[PDB]
Amino acid sequence: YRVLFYVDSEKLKQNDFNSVEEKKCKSSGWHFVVKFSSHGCKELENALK
Amino acid sequence: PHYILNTRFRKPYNVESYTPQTQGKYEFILKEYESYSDFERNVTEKMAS
Repeated sequence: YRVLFYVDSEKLKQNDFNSVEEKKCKSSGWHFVVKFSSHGCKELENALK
Repeated sequence: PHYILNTRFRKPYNVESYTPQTQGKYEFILKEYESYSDFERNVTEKMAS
């Protein structure tokens, strides 16, 4: 009474998470001979999963 | 006389020998396999002037 068993269990799990966030704000104002106003806004968002 | 499993049998004139043989072998091959994949990409951009 011979027997012959073989079990080869394999489990692999990989997870990657990346997030990028960038924001820039600039404003300039000059009043003297003539009033001057300047505004600048920049926003960047990047996410990888 | 001919005995097979406590039962009296008859051997005909053409049959040379009819003997029960055990001769047992079974094979059982099971397969299991899974594959996962995920992807995500967030993109956001803002500009103001």
